[PDB]
Amino acid sequence: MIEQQMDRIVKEMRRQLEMIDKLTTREIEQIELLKRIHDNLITRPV
Amino acid sequence: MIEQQMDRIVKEMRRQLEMIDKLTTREIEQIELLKRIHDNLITR
Amino acid sequence: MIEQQMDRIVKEMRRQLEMIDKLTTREIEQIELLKRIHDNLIT
Amino acid sequence: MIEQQMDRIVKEMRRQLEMIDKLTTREIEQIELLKRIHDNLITR
Amino acid sequence: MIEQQMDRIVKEMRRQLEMIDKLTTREIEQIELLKRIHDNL
Repeated sequence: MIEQQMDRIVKEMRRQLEMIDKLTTREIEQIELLKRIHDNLITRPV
Repeated sequence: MIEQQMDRIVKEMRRQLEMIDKLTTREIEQIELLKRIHDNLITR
Repeated sequence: MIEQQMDRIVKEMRRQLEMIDKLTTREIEQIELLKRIHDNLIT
Repeated sequence: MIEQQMDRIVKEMRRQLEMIDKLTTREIEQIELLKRIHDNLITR
Repeated sequence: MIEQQMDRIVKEMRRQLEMIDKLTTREIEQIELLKRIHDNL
């Protein structure tokens, strides 16, 4: 059929996409962390 | 058939690239935080 | 309209790719401030 | 053969994933280096 | 240009394989600019 190779690749791009997805969750976590670090430098003026 | 399959590809190419606009948004959030932290460093 | 459906793919592989550029364009800004942030090693 | 070029696409695609994997591995290392640093400043 | 639109496509997969590859060399600069900050405690 050659849709034989079309189906393997779909599946692929959705993997690529779900990794990106999860990678994004690691980008946002880094914010909650950068924010809690930009704030600790404020309370502790030293 | 083959044509039908290529669209899924197109939608997956848009739902992917779509995902990246979103990610580049976080990247910009971090950079502003970084700068906010650096200025709060010049002082102490 | 199949060879033509690819003409959109090429349009978008190039669109996406031009967006993965900005994400990279930004990655460097972060890596820059971190350099300035580093320096106040003794201050 | 055109069916054959496709194997170049699937391959090059797995060359993407095999990497987007390496990259996400780059990203977590940052989260752990930040969760740890925070906890450093947390004790002053 | 089916078979010819084939390579133009495979091409962008190698040039896009470069963007991610580099975008990665930068991500590594961040992490060692961060460990070069964590241990700094």
